[PDB]
Amino acid sequence: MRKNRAPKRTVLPDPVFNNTLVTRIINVIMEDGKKGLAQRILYGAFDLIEQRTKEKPLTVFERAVGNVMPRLELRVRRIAGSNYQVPTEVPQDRKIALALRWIAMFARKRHEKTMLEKIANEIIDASNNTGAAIKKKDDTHKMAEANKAFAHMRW
Amino acid sequence: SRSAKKGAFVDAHLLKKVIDMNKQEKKRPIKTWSRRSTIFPEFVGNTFAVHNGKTFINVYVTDDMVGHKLGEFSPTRNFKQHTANR
Amino acid sequence: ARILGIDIPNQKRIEIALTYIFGIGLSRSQAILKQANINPDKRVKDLTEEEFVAIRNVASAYKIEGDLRREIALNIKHLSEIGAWRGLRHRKNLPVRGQRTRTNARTRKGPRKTVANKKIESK
Amino acid sequence: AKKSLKVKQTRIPKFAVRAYTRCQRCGRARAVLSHFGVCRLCFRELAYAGAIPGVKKASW
RNA sequence: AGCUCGAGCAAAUGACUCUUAAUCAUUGGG
RNA sequence: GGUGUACAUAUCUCCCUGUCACGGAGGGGU
RNA sequence: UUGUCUAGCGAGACUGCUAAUGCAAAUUGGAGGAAGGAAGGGAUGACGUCAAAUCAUCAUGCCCCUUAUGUCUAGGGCUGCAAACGUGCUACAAUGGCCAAUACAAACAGUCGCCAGCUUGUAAAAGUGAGCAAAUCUGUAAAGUUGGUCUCAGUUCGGAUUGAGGGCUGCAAUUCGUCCUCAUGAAGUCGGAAUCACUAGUAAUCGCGAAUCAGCUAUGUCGCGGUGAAUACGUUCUCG
RNA sequence: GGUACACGAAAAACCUUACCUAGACUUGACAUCCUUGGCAAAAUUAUGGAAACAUAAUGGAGGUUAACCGAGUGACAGGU
RNA sequence: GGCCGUAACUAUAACGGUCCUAAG
Ligand SMILES: [Mg+2]
Ligand SMILES: [Mg+2]
Ligand SMILES: [Mg+2]
Ligand SMILES: [Mg+2]
Ligand SMILES: [Mg+2]
Ligand SMILES: [Mg+2]
Ligand SMILES: [Mg+2]
Ligand SMILES: [Mg+2]
Ligand SMILES: [Mg+2]
Ligand SMILES: [Mg+2]
Ligand SMILES: [Mg+2]
Ligand SMILES: [Mg+2]
Ligand SMILES: [Mg+2]
Ligand SMILES: [Mg+2]
Ligand SMILES: [Mg+2]
Ligand SMILES: [Mg+2]
Ligand SMILES: [Mg+2]
Ligand SMILES: [Mg+2]
Ligand SMILES: [Mg+2]
Ligand SMILES: [Mg+2]
Ligand SMILES: [Mg+2]
Ligand SMILES: [Mg+2]
Ligand SMILES: [Mg+2]
Ligand SMILES: [Zn+2]
Repeated sequence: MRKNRAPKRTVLPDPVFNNTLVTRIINVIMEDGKKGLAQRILYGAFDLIEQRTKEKPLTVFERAVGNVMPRLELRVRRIAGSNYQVPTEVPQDRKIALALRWIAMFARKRHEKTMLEKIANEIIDASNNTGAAIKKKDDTHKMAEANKAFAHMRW
Repeated sequence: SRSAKKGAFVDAHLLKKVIDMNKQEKKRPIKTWSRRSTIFPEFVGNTFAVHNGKTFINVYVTDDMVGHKLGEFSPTRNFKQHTANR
Repeated sequence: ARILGIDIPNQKRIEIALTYIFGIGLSRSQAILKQANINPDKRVKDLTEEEFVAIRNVASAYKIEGDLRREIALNIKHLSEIGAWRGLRHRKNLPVRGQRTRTNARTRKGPRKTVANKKIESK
Repeated sequence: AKKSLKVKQTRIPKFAVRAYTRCQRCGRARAVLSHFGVCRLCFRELAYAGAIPGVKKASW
């Protein structure tokens, strides 16, 4: 009942590593509209990644996001009682957006010290397929695999 | 709160009445409406009838009540017990 | 520590350990520190008897923390024994100042005692 | 009671802080524009009638 | 108490509504 | 326990609805 | 730092040109263009519904009072308080607390006013005292940047409440003003069932100004700028 | 209810204020019409006073009564 | 087989709650 598809604004390439995902995750960890503070958090986390992993921070970040990045989504559809879920293949853009959102949400909840180290350690843990965003992706994947039967009927 | 250079405050009609009744031996209650007047040292020993809004409540000032406002020792609204709505 | 009956934390700085005393706040603690010349940013555990006696002396010069509670109690009893409206308001456990008591001011009335409001069967 | 209050407002009081501004056309006490000495509900009428020079509707 | 055992109904006064009912309070009445 | 034997019912508060009932969350009473 | 800026007039954008398909309106894409297909925002709101709201802005039919339901004044009240709901502010914190230095706005307002500078004071402010009837003078911009410190605790969070000393306005600050200083340090560690707002300079967030005003816990209202996001696959469901 | 609840109220200490208690007034605090004169109203200083209001003072701008200051006077004014 | 409450004069309870039994 809208019959119009929304436009899309430019993502902008990052001006340090020339990787758009860096700008995307900056905007995701944005709070109170503080671009400077978000950029400081990201670059400090990347420097801590340099100090710890002894590898390229952009490569480590890509290895983390690609591993956290899900495949199936379960859409809620109620008919009579409760909701029976529906597995659908997601577009690549929404796939990346969900990966970044999960990364930030599970990074801002860990027990550690300053958010710099928080997000840095979350990224290094997700780089090895052992983390909280990993658990989230596993849970949604297993739920979709369980409710594979109703995949044919969507709406 | 009240400024220093300004000092205290009395309506001075109460002050004249207090001076007269202090010079007079057989003092009686002084019926006053001026709740804004502060209790001056010369007030000590007298009894006032302050207008609470309806009646004149009698307050006996002491060497201790010196400083506060005259109507501060009398109330204006009374509440003692609610009633159950249901 | 050594300041009267109060044991300030050993792993905290001096200008906050002084705040830990009842009669000493933060600004007054800084005032004592500056008057005694003892430099802040010095942990209390890494402090010596020479400063520990001077700080105690200046605190004794100031109003004792122990006598402050009885001073406040005496002042409230004084305000109540006059028959003041302020004393009466303080007596019945209600906001002393011109604070509203219609729908707020629970910090002086404690937990809410919910009652049954009026039954509305429409009119 | 409105005529007595209007007349008392015109009459000077014995204290400076006793004085308040009422509308000059009507007698409304609250919401009076000191720039025009006219309450809001009479200012609207005068502006719609063109009485106040330069007071046009605003579009921003 | 007018009725059933100070209570609840009955009656009246107001609030309530275009006006009532219902409701809300108050209330005399041994 | 107010009623049948701590439980249920019942009572109170908040959601829900145009409103009420139903329904949901919380509290108290031997 | 020479062409900003301010405000009059005017040009510019008209589906004007092009390709597709349509009978035609027209729809979509491209070019040039600051701007493209209601370019963004505002004013502008049909007949009528709800016997919707206002006799307390004003006016008015009718009824009612006429040494009183009319008038003046002092005091009290509209600020009560076992409770319940709505709308907001402040928080529960290291995207942070405190301290120091410091950069960048727009709009508006001002002669019982805006108040620069200086002296006094821990401070609210006081005294002196220029400037400005104002693109001239005044109304400290804050978030932001750097540095120091705290090191995850009911704390250097949080400020409620409470006692004392002062400032200003005002005849007058007790009922019932607000500000400063000192002292105390409730709850609260992300909030149940259930709900609200928002489609770009928007939400979020940080300050500034004005109206009524002697003064005001307006945290309210109307405006201005700084930083500045995420998402829209689709109408199966939900309200209209 | 949506379309009430930081709404009327863009400022309740006095005034505002329409409420209560109390002290005072009666063609009235305000206005017109009429028979009638203007040689005042203010403001402030005294005493009584909670202040209204009373008794005495400077008796006043002005323009001969223009506006207003009055007497008489019944229609009436007045009502948030 | 019991107990309790319940209809706008009174009265009663069409109706509701609950305990037990193999079923009342
Ligand atoms: Mg207040
Ligand atoms: Mg509550
Ligand atoms: Mg009128
Ligand atoms: Mg005023
Ligand atoms: Mg009616
Ligand atoms: Mg149009
Ligand atoms: Mg109606
Ligand atoms: Mg309405
Ligand atoms: Mg009328
Ligand atoms: Mg009064
Ligand atoms: Mg009010
Ligand atoms: Mg810091
Ligand atoms: Mg200049
Ligand atoms: Mg300055
Ligand atoms: Mg910094
Ligand atoms: Mg706690
Ligand atoms: Mg703090
Ligand atoms: Mg006060
Ligand atoms: Mg904590
Ligand atoms: Mg829209
Ligand atoms: Mg009043
Ligand atoms: Mg003359
Ligand atoms: Mg003549
Ligand atoms: Zn008006």
